[PDB]
Amino acid sequence: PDEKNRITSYGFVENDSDLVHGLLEVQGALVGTLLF
Amino acid sequence: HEAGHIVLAHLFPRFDWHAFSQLLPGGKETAVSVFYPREDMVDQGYTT
Amino acid sequence: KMKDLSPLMFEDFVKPFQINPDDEELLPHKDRVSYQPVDLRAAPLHRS
Amino acid sequence: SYKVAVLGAAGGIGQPLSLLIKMSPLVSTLHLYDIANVKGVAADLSHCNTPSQVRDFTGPSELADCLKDVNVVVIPAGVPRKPGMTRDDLFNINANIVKTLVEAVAENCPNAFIHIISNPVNSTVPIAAEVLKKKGVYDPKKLFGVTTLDVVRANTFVSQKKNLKLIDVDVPVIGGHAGITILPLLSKTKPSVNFTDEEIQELTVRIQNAGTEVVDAKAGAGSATLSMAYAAARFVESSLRALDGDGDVYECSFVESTLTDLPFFASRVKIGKNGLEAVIESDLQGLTEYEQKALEALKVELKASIDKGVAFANKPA
Amino acid sequence: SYKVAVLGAAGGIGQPLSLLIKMSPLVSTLHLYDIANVKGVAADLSHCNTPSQVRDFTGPSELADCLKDVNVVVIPAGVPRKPGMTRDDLFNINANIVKTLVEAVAENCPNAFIHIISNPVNSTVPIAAEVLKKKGVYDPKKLFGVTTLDVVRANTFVSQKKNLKLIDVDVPVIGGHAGITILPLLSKTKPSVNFTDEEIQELTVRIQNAGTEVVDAKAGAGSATLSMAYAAARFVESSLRALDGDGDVYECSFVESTLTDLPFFASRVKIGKNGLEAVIESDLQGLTEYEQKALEALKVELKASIDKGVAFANKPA
Amino acid sequence: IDTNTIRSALHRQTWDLRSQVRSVQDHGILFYQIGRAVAQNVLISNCPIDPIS
Amino acid sequence: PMETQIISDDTWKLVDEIWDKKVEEIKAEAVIQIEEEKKKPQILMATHFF
Amino acid sequence: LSNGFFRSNTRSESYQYLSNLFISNGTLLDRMTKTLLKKRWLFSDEMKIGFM
Repeated sequence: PDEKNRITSYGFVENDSDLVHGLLEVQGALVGTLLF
Repeated sequence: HEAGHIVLAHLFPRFDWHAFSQLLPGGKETAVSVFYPREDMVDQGYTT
Repeated sequence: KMKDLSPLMFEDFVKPFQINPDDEELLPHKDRVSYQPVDLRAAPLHRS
Repeated sequence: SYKVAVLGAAGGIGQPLSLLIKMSPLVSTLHLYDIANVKGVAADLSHCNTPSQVRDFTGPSELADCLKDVNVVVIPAGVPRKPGMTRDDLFNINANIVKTLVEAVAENCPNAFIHIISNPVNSTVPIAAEVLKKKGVYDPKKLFGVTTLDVVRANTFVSQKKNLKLIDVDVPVIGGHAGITILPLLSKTKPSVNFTDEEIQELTVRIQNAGTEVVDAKAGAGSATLSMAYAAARFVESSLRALDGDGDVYECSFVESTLTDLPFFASRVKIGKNGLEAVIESDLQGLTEYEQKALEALKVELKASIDKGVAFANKPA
Repeated sequence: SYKVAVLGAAGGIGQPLSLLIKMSPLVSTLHLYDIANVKGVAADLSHCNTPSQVRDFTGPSELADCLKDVNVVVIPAGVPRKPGMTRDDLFNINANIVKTLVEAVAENCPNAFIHIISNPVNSTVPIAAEVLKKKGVYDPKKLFGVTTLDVVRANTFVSQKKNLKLIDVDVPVIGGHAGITILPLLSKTKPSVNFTDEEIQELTVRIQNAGTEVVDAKAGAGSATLSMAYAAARFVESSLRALDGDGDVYECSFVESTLTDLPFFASRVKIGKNGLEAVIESDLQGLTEYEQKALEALKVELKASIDKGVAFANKPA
Repeated sequence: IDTNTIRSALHRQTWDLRSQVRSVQDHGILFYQIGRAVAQNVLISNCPIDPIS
Repeated sequence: PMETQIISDDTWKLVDEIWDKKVEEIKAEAVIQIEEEKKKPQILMATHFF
Repeated sequence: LSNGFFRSNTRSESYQYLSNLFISNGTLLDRMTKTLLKKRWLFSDEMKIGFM
């Protein structure tokens, strides 16, 4: 579809996005082998 | 303006219910339609 | 009024994608996710 | 802010190579030079709105003024394949051209990066080494053999077969740059993918005979002139990055190294400001039986090629 | 992720233009086409480790399969300059070739961007327009004339003269792409720099005669083959960015515009998703008396060229 | 006390009784929950899994 | 593009090992989960006296 | 903010690995979705049973 069947702005996807963003920020701010 | 709104509302298989449409409501130089979304969309709790 | 006018009907936009409740079948994928990573940056300029 | 001199920039490979060198953010001045038809190439490249200056020199008379302040010497001069003519006469003409060019470089600029392109480079890099030795200015750390075409072809074939992303794929290649001597290290390919035996066999023969495939696909119209320019431009930009002081200039070149009994060998090297800084020692061990027997097969042919080159470079005048 | 088809990618301009198109980060499929010697070009370009795939089609029989799903059509076809050959027979050969190619693209893919490179493009764009009109598939917003080379030459000469840093220097160019009709707008050059009288005179004559300087510098070896490929690649990249949805795609092209009485005119345009979106109307107001009488002088010459083009394009079969 | 008694006791504390019951009319958020639960099961072997409905 | 490869091809092997380990444990524990034969109290633990 | 193009590609590789792992074991989620459509409520013991 032309993206016609997505489920924008509902419950758990926002929490998942916030959790991933927070995890990424925590990982990046504390970098001061695992990572290339 | 109102006729175009009504036409593009009623050109669709599953748009909201068109209650009515009034030109110059109470002397104001404007116009208004009333559309009531279907109950399934309310029960869904999200938008597509 | 448009019942006997036969307008050009729009396609349905909000028809729900649904799974058969008990039809045992491997429903397919394309084979991927559709997300594209955000990487837009021009090449560095000359005289370096 | 470096200076690059292409020796033979009016032939087949020379014009696209100059076109690619001009448009790089590292080159600022460039001497085109060939025995003929170098005025038009410089006139054509003088209109592009890139700040890399273009000057050109015609004939051996101005070759003395061509190699002043030069940091990188590019030598793509050499006649392409012609009808009715064999390996021996091409060896002689290309060898004579590279003798004159490296002798001009040794007379003018001993301290410039030397890139030898003319074919066969397996027996041509030793010629350049010998004619640099004869003047007492031989620097083994500043003389390379452009062998990036095998790496590019290996990456292309591997990413086409295994269906991987083309930028991420890089395949180590050792040996030389003539047919059988090119051994791709398919067991050391990143990203990690498992290969079969038939796939490795077909990839190896395709990599070894891709140049033959192109020269028969052209129906005798010459050799590879766009992929050769691509690989030469990649190696030139890598060498220019090495001159910048960049600490991860890793390439695959045919240089005088002591990994095996052969004096010259193509492998992964790490280039620095002064030229060769290290040679990657992780490539020659860890091989399977396939790469082992392929290496011991190509060793004698590479030795014969290097002996032919060093013997032809030492003939009396 | 777009498809580009080069019609005539085995001539002088075609091979460097195809090589530059291959290195673009937006091309995903490339359809080379020429009457002969296109297998070798595809063999050369099939080994580069770039995810833009390369396919070639030989002969007008397979030209019908060349134009499937093609978004941008590039036409650099046309024989270079030959000794003993006058203007009219050259125009006949190039015009017949472009007429057959425009008939082919009209039959196969009428919703693709059309770029005309064959010289003179002043009398060739009307030929393509009339041929597209004859099939009822003409779109005036999706047919361009490549005159970017004049802009590049103007920028290079102005940055060389005024000692400005060449990256920011852009000079508007109006008229066409043949000699006197090219008028650089030196009074609207950014960055803002003050010019004298004789400097403007010599810069204008140099910009107008840089093409003939190129063709006499080569001593009859052809025309510009690296700068023309540069300008064509720049315009192709800009058109591909226009298809990508960028809202600041501004170029200088020879298109059908009504800013003057002339149907076709080279000026600054803004390209969108559906082709031409806007024409910069402010280019013709604000000129001094020099540019005014230059436009008055070039109008009749451009009108004659366009009339000759339309006259040839409607000749009976 | 068997497994079922503990499960029914846990279900009665972290679940809210509700009238005018309606289920999901678009299958496709079901796959989201299924994938997240499978990933949370196999990968993070020290975290709970709330029931899917 | 400016983006070269990221975290590894080695920690992907680590997470694949974790996935495979948990998958085999689940597969094993879904078959041999219940084998109970008897539970007799040892109210005569003889090693204490005899 | 020179730190916006790094997280995106990391999530891209995470999505690619998740896609590659889910594609091979697609039958597990397919039968499991059929089960969830069949019986309305669902627990982790049913996870471990239906992993086959």
